[PDB]
Amino acid sequence: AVGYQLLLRMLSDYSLEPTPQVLSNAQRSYDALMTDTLVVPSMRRRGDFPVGQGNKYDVFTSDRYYPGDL
Amino acid sequence: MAETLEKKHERIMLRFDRAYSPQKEVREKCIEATRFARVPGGQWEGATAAG
Repeated sequence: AVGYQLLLRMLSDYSLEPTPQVLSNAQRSYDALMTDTLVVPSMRRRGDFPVGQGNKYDVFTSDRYYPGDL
Repeated sequence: MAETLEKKHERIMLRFDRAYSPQKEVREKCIEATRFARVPGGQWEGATAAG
């Protein structure tokens, strides 16, 4: 992946036009890199959203509302 | 003829075990229903801590 990106960024020094096969290989390598690196977040609760009576707060849980912060 | 109390007590213990063994799921369901209907947090019992 690094080599293909460097080749694409450097061919202009020697004034050469990349070929579709090289472009496709670079795209595949970059996609592999980036799907390895991918992380997705989770949308946490708002903070004023109430928690129900089923959780049995004040005994099992201290707060009656979601903190929803760092 | 169970002259001693140490001989009378284990008979009572076995009788209690015999009486307790069969009638365990009926009282199970009765206690579950009462707790479900009256405890303010009982409708979600069995999964109170989950996430």
